[PDB]
This record gives sequence, structure tokens and C-alpha cells, in this order.
Amino acid sequence: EPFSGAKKLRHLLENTDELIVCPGVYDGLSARTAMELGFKSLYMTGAGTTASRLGQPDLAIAQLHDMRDNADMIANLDPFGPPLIADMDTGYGGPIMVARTVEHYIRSGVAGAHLEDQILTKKVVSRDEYLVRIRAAVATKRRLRSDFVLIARTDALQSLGYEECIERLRAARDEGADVGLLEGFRSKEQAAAAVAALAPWPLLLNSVENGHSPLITVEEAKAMGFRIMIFSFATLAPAYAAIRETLVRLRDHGVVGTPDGITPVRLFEVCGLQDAMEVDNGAGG
Amino acid sequence: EPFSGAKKLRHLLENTDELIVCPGVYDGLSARTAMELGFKSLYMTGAGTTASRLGQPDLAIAQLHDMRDNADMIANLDPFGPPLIADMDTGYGGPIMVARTVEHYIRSGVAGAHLEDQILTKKVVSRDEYLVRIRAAVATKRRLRSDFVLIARTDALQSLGYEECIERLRAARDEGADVGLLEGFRSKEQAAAAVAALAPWPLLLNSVENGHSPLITVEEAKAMGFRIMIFSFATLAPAYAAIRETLVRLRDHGVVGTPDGITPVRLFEVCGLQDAMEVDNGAGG
Amino acid sequence: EPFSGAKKLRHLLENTDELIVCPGVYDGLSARTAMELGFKSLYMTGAGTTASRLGQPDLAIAQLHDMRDNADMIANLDPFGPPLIADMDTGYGGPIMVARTVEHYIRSGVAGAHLEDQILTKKVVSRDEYLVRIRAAVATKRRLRSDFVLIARTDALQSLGYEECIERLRAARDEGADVGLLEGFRSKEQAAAAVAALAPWPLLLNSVENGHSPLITVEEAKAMGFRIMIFSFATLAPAYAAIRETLVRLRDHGVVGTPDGITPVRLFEVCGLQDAMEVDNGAGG
Amino acid sequence: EPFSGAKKLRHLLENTDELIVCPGVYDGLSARTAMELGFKSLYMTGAGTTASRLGQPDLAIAQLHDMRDNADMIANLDPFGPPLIADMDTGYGGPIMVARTVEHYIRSGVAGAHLEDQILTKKVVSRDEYLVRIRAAVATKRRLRSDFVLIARTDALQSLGYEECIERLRAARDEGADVGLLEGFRSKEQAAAAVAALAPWPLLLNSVENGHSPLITVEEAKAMGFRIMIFSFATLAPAYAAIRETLVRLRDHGVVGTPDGITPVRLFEVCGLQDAMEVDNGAGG
Ligand SMILES: [Ca+2]
Ligand SMILES: [Ca+2]
Ligand SMILES: [Ca+2]
Ligand SMILES: [Ca+2]
Ligand SMILES: [Ca+2]
Ligand SMILES: [Ca+2]
Ligand SMILES: [Ca+2]
Ligand SMILES: [Ca+2]
Ligand SMILES: [Ca+2]
Ligand SMILES: [Ca+2]
Ligand SMILES: [Ca+2]
Ligand SMILES: [Ca+2]
Repeated sequence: EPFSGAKKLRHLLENTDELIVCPGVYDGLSARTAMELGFKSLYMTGAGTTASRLGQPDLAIAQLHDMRDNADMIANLDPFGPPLIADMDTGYGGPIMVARTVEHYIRSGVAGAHLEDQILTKKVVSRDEYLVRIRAAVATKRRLRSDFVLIARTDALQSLGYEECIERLRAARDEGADVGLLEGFRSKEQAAAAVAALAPWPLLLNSVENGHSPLITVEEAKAMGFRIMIFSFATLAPAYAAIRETLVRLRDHGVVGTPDGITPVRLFEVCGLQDAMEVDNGAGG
Repeated sequence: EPFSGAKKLRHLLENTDELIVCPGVYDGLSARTAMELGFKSLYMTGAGTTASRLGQPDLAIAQLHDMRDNADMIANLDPFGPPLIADMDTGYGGPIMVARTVEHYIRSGVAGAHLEDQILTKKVVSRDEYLVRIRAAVATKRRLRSDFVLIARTDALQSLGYEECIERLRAARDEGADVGLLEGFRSKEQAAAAVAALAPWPLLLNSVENGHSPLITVEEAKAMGFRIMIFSFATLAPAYAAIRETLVRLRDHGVVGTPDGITPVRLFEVCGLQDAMEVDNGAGG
Repeated sequence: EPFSGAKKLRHLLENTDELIVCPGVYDGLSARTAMELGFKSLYMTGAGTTASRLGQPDLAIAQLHDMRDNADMIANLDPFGPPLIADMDTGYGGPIMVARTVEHYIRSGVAGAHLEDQILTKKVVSRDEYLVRIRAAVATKRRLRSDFVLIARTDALQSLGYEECIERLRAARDEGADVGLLEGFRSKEQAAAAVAALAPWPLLLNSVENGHSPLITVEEAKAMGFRIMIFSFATLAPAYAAIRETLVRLRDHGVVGTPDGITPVRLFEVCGLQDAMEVDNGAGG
Repeated sequence: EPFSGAKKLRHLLENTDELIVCPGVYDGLSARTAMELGFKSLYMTGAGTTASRLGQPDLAIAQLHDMRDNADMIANLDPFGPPLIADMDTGYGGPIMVARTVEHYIRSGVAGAHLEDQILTKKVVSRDEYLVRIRAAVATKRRLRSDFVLIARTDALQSLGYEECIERLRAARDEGADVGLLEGFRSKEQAAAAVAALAPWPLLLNSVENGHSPLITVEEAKAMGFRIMIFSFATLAPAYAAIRETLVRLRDHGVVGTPDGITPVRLFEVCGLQDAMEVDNGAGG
């Protein structure tokens, strides 16, 4: 029962027809906030992990250690909480590293992850090179007897086109991927078509706030037939805007000016104070 | 010149009479935002580090590794950037650990840190036990020939009173602390009096947004005579409020709805994209 | 089946009468060597972790992060391998930290750990203060529905005597500890008596190579009735002697001089080369 | 003066004609032992770091985090100690990562490092691709105003031949590398010739204990004209042999049997006990 996110996510995917909405989180505060609000699944972003943990742009700076550490932290805030889908980029190396990444994610209670066809160093590797990554990942999840949900992501739309994306996804499905992710749709028509081309194999829609793809609402994605929808930049973007506006006020007016109900104790409560108090009180000292 | 934050902070303290304003930062995004806005010094919070890196409340959960890792990351985002003052709590153990903490902070380019009299396990240790911590810290900075600014913090006001705080600060000053921090003033009158009681030794004012102490503006603190003013919760609080409001919108309306100018590229730029592009372009491949 | 060390160790303890021999390991090489030789359980030492990962003496320098990272690494080298018992010292703080430590160890596949009565800063805490630690640990293992084996260690012999040790162990057993560890026996007679005083509750014997306690062989400990025997310094000590002798030869003779069969490939094989080759080959690229 | 390893190594290289002997170390114990014996420079191995910290073979499993953490630990055991040369492999990614690696190594007090032409995923990249790595590294050391010693390593001998190695080294020298390393000489004649072909630019000889290259003594390497000689596997190999023999004795005879003078206190002394005692005693509590 505890640390069973993979099993939980797989249940949502196989035993329900609901659109699994996963807000993009990147640290403990953002994750705890999504938990407070009752989201049924969370998504740990690579760009957010990089920006927050390393203060760097999303240019393959975060490696396995950074990603696993952030995912291990987020997925286990509540041992009985919502499953976590995490970006696994290209696996951080050759097949040995892809396998290591999947094993570490599995061990860390991560529910699933997306693995792409980009070069590790928008360019994609050959179809065969991509399948080497998928194969390594699937073999690992099978060897570990895990319900881990492997999402096959293809970034080939821009450079190779729609047909190539569909063929790559079909090939990934044959290799054992559980869900497909065609990144960067140019239109809503194209998004609905990818779903129909791969049906009944489930697809995941990646919504990038203020990105280059069209706006698709949760209701629209559900009607299109997607099974999972992740929200990249959903928390990093508003956090930045708020931090910036507040700091400008401090710089120019000499006061922080945050609404008074956002107290240190409220933040501690969002971050697990009650669980800590129960441990402390239960211990009798 | 690079990694010289301690020297820079010491210059501001000794060669100027300005009030050094340090917004409380807790991750790469918050730190990069403060940098973008031109703050002359930053403050890394313990509560924020704990909430963001660990998703936990501020109950002595973050230890040396967590604190040093976050401080090392923040202080070095720009090798030629603003100095970083970091919370060092009680030093994470006995004198061996206090010394290790100071050494690690120094090695990591941290400019200064505050060390308190709280129990490690509001209660404070004896005056002598506190001085053991200060002594260990000062000896370390001296052995390493560093300009590190050691701030002696006392949390004794609530349980022991004002006089005790003043005597503890005077004792810490004699042991080699560079700045004093009387935590949790109950009034503005009391804040101005502490400054006068320790003059000309410099004091630091810790402003806790939405906390239990009275509101003191930057102009007021400057007139009171404080030399440094740190802003606890200045970025963690508004980040939470914004993340929460956005996620409620996603949950109930199906859209994130973040102002359109907060794009992934703008976030990357705030997080060092230009520096990365210069490295990439300069390398010729 | 994978990551089931706790269940495996508990099976050995409850379903067999064998003396579980656990060599003290401290890094990947020492652990892989014990695995190569077929040991049924391993013991991760605190002194060894500190010396190897931090290059420091055993003076409460390693904290939770260091210990969990080394244990997570060792326990999972083989997902289907031998259980790992790890030192957990005093839990690295108050009950909140004791609980965090147990939870992290459990999550990391650690099979069991020893928790002591020493001060965290040979002195021991009060009986009640020690029971607060045991209580926190037991409650955590129960909340997580884990088979984790909690070993209650008492370091009270020197300062308080034998009777006090026995009463502390009995109290720990009542609080839920699974095994007792009376550290530092002064004689073999005393060791056999502790076993008889706590029978049928199982005891663990800690053999410290070149330490201050008398030499007890595996056969002797088994006859005395101990159920687990750990070997502190079993690998760190000979590694040091060998490294020293080799480096003296390099310094004075200009050659390393290591027996020729200890090749880089043999070391890689000990360290999992075959598993890596199977992943690489299976991936098809 | 403290944390000045780069300056110290550069002094040995530029102001002396001595052969700088660097034993390969991989953890705190091995490094502390080399320090105890008075070695003037140390070499942190990649294979050893991987085996010890990760328990894995040398197959690009250790990434920047692992390498920097081990190097940061080793180089700073004594702030006034011997310089550390560390393996930096291929820089762990494209130029952005090469630069990040050099910056992190510099910040961590590392004195120098070797950067190679191998593929990151014996094969080498094109000459131009290799120079991109060297360029990124050199630009970083210059931007940081560091004395860091960059060693250009070429693994091209096997697949491309001697001439190609010499041309790659000459090109690397023009880009700013400080020392060259032609890896894997097939004979002593070839080693002396490489030195003469690049004279007066200094070369480093990598001695791999029980490897595939011929045995060259320190006296011989000095006469050949090499300026630095590193000893890969010098400590990992004998540690393994000793750990194995000891564990076989424990398994088959029930006793560890380590010479009695290798006591826990002696190991603590090798690992910095005296420094810790001075901190503890000096603090007055
Ligand atoms: Ca990514
Ligand atoms: Ca639940
Ligand atoms: Ca307010
Ligand atoms: Ca604090
Ligand atoms: Ca500047
Ligand atoms: Ca928008
Ligand atoms: Ca211990
Ligand atoms: Ca097995
Ligand atoms: Ca040999
Ligand atoms: Ca290497
Ligand atoms: Ca010296
Ligand atoms: Ca012995």
C-alpha cells in the first residue's frame, strides 16, 4: 500500500477512462500545494527541476542524480499519496544509463516517466537508436516486476513530420511502452488525429504554458481521447511572476507586502507540519 | 575576483554605512529573480530550503548537506555576483560540526551566515554552550584566512528577556562574531534600543513576512541604525500564494492561465540562458 | 521479490536458528566483494561510511544524507541480493528525525538498522529519552507496513553497568524493537549472560576488529545463542593496511606491485560488469 | 593559501623539472593514506570513484555530480594539503557541461583534470569535436582567472594511430591545454617518442596497474621526460585483494584476522582525528 504510485497510476490508466490531470511541479512547495488541492497525479518537470535545484536553463544540465533526487523527494512526501510521473529525458546516457534511470525511478516510488528521442548532447536520433532506449527501459521495468508506466515521447514532429511520429510511437508501443507522447502539436486537429491513429493505445498530451502549441483545455483534451494531460510550467511560471512582483515592491517600496494569511505556520502546514507533529507527539518526547 | 562574496559583503559592512537589504531566497528561481532585479546581497533561508528541497516544515529536518548544497548552488550562479548570507542554524552538531559547516560554507563561496543559541534537537542553550558554537565558528574562519561574516543570533528574548540577549550578543562579539542578530523583536522601540546598546558593533534585522514581529520598513530600519536587513519568507510566501491560485484555476476551470509574457524562454533567460549560449557559441560546436 | 531485504532478513530471524553473519562493508567495492563471496547478509558501518565517503573520523560527522545515500547504494547493487543491516546511530536528531531516518532506510530497501542511546552531540541519554527514539522508530516501521528489523543498541555498559543495559533492552523490546545489541562486552561470560537474560528475544553481537572487546569466533557466538553477528572494521581495516603497504612501495621503489590477477576487468566484474553487459546487449545498441 | 591546489600544482609544473607522482585514490581512506605518506599530489580516478561510490563498472555511470562530490571531498581533506588532479572524462555532455564541470572542479579546489576525446555514450570523436571540448574547458579556466591545469587526453592510439594522437595533442596545446596525455602506450619506445614529439610541452603518463600497457617505473618515466605520472588502480586493486582475502577468512574460519595494530583509533587518526580534536578542544566545550 505505501510507495505504490506505479500501481495506482496503472489502475487509473487501465481501469478507468478518465483524463488523468497532472500539474507540473518542481520542488517541495509546488508539490505540497498540488497535494493540498487534491490532484490525483503529479508531474515533475525537467525544466522546473533544473531551474529550481540548479538555477540553470533546460539544456541537459540536470543529470540522473538531480532528477532522481527531486523525484524521490516529491513522490514520497506522502507514502500513501498521489502517483508521480517524472521526466526522464533521454535516460542520461546509453542503454546502461537508461536502465539505471528506470531502476532508480522505480526504487524511488516514481509511478511513470517519459523517455524521448532527442539527441542527448530540435534534433532526434534514428528510429533504431530511439528503440534501443525504449527497449532498455521496458526490459528494466519487467526485470523489476514493476507496474511503472513508461511513456514514449517523440520530438520528431518539427524535423521529420507527423507520419514519422506516428510510426515511432507504434514502434515504441511494440517494444513495450505503455503510453505515447507526441510532443509539440501544431494544432488541435493534429492532436485529435494522433489519438485516433494510435487508438486504443493511450496518449498523453503535454500542455506547455505560454509555449508554442495551441491552447487545449482539459475538457477538450478529454473529448479528443487523451488519457493523461501534463502541465509543463504550471507552477514555475506563476511562482516567477509572483516572486518578481514582490521583489520589485521590496526594492522600490521597502516592504514585501504579501497577503497576511500566508503565514509561516500556514506554509509549514502545507509542507507537512501535521505529520511531523503526530510523529513528535506519538514518540512521547 | 570570482567567488569573492565574503570579501564583497565585508566591504559593504566596513566601508559603507548603507543598510544591506537581502531578500530571502530559497532555490534557483528565487535567487535568479533577485539577481535579475539587482539586489546587492541575497539571504538563503532555512525554512525555504527545507520547504523547497525537502518538502518539509522547519523543524531541524534540513542538515548540513542540504544547506550547503543549496547555498553552494545559489552563491555561485554568477561567480561575479552578489554575496550570499545563509542560515547556518546551530551548526548541525557540536563544535566539530559547527567548524565543518563554516568551512564548507566558506569553500562554497558563501559570504556570511547566522549561528544561533537554540537547542539543536523557544528554548536556548546556556550562554557558555552558545559561546562554544561561536568560538568554533570564529576559529574556523580565522584558520581559513577568510573574510566570512559571522552573525551571532540569539533566540533568547522570549524565554530569558532583553538583557540576556544583549549580554549574549556582547559575549559573542568578544568571541569574534562580526554582526549581531537579536531575533524576534516585540516592538520597534526595542529594536532601536538593541542597536544603541551594541553600537558601534553592527546588528542585522530579520524581517519575517506575516510573522509575529512588528512591521519595520527598510527606511525605518536604516534610521534605527541596523546595518543588514534580511527578509525571511519574502519569496516563499508569494510563490505559494501564486502556485495555489493557479492550481485552483487548473482544477476548477481546466486552464493554467498564466500571463502570456511568462514564457519558457523568459524563464530560461532569468535562469542563465545567455551565459550558457555564450559558452556554447564560444566553444565552436 | 526485488527490494525485499527486510522480508528476507526477518525470515532468517524468525524462521531459522542460524547465526546471521554480516561482514562490515562501507562502499561499493567492499559490498560487491562480500556479495561475490556469498555472504547472506551485509552490515554497513557508520565509521566506514564516514571514513570512505567523507574522509573523517567517527565523530557524528556523517548525518542522515550520507548514511542513507551509502545504504541506498549498497542495498540495491543487486535488487535480488542479500539483506543489508545499517547503522542508524541515534537517528540524527529528535523523534522527527528518527522517524525520517527509518522511513528513508525502509524506502531505500534497507533490511534493518541499529539505534542507540548515546548523546547525539561514553555517555548515554536517560532511559526515557532513549525510549522516545525507539518508539518513533517502531511507529514508523508499523505505519509503513514494513518487515524492517529494528535493533535496539545500548552503549550504557561502561557508564551505568550491566543491569542497566539489560533493563534498557527489556524496555526497548516492550516498545517494539526486534533485536537487542549490548555494545562492548568486557568478557565472553558477560556476552553469554546477556543472551540468557533476554532469551528468547534475539541479540546481535558486534565484533569490532582490533577493538577493546574480547575475541569471539563465529562458532562461539553461535553456541552462546546470538542470532546476528556483525563485523565492524572487517573490510576498512585490511583495506587500509593494503593501501598503505602498496603506497609505501610506490613511494620508495617506484612501482605499485599488485598481484597481476587483480586486473581492471576483474574489478569491473566484481562491480557488476556482467549485469551491465546484459543490459547493453539486450537493448540491441 | 588554503584551497590553493591549482596554484601549487602549476608551481610544480612550471618552476620545477620534477616528475610529479600521483597515486590514484578513490575515497577518503585511500586519499588520507596517500596524505599520511607524504605524496605531493594525488590523482582521483574515475573507475575508483565509480566502484566505490556507486558499486558499478567504469561505463560512464558516474556523472558530474558523483565526480565533483568525490573530488570536492578529497581535495579539501586538508585545506593546506597536496593538489588533486581528477579525471573529468569527456566533460559529461556538450560544451555547456564541459564548462560546468571545469567551473565546479575549480570551485571545489581541484588542481587540474584530464579531458578526453572518447565518445560520451575504443572510439573517439572527430578532431574538431574534441577541440570543442578543450576550447570550452580552457575558456572556463580563463574566465575564472584560475591556475587550473587542464590535461588534454587522447584515446585515439588504438583506432587512429600514433600520428593522429600527436596531431590531436598539438591541436589541444594550441587551444590552451597545459599538459598532454597520450593514453595506452603500446611500448616504452613509443612513450619516449611522444614526449620528444611534443617537447617542451609537458606530458603526463598514466600507469594502469595490471592493465594492457607495459610497466614503466617512476625512474624510467622521469628519464623519458614525462612531467606527471598518475597511477590508476594503485589503491583500488590492493584494497580489493585484501578485502577479499579477509572476507574469505571470515567465511571459512570465523575470524577477520587483521594485524592488531590496525585499530579503530589508528584509522581515525589517519582520517583526521587530530584536526577534529583540535577543533573540539579549542572550542572549550
Ligand atoms: Ca526534458
Ligand atoms: Ca491515499
Ligand atoms: Ca503581509
Ligand atoms: Ca533556521
Ligand atoms: Ca559584479
Ligand atoms: Ca498564458
Ligand atoms: Ca555509529
Ligand atoms: Ca536472491
Ligand atoms: Ca602487477
Ligand atoms: Ca574515465
Ligand atoms: Ca602545505
Ligand atoms: Ca586482529
